[PDB]
Amino acid sequence: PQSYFNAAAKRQKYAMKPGLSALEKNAVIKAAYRQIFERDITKAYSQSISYLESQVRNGDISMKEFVRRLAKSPLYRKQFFEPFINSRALELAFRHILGRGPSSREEVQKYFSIVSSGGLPALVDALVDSQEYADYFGEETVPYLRGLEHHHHHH
Repeated sequence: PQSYFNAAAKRQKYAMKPGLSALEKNAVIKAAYRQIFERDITKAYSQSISYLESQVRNGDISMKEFVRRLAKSPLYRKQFFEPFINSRALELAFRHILGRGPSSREEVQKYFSIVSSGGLPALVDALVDSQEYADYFGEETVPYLRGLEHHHHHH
């Protein structure tokens, strides 16, 4: 708070927006990994991570694609499906992408059909590319728990 004020703002929201320094962008990227994989991946987890890092640092790719790549990666595809089933992967995906679990029966069975046929990656595309969560929430906002998803398209 650069307006002469105590540290009341402890809940910070990361967003890929014009006006971010190197340290800021580093935290934004790392926070994304910490949210989707809900743990601190490092060392063994790199290379592709480092490559995605520089891409989003430049602002070359949208923060939305960064997220959809991670969730559609074999890592998430395995860790959240190998010791689970379609219905459980459904819950896990919803909780990570939308921040809300399947609430409505229609909702459950609707996306359950997607995760059963097209699979988890298809469920990812279905949830992430949702124009509702895209258009209304903004493309800059990092998807933290109870946060916002990113805007796809511009117009």
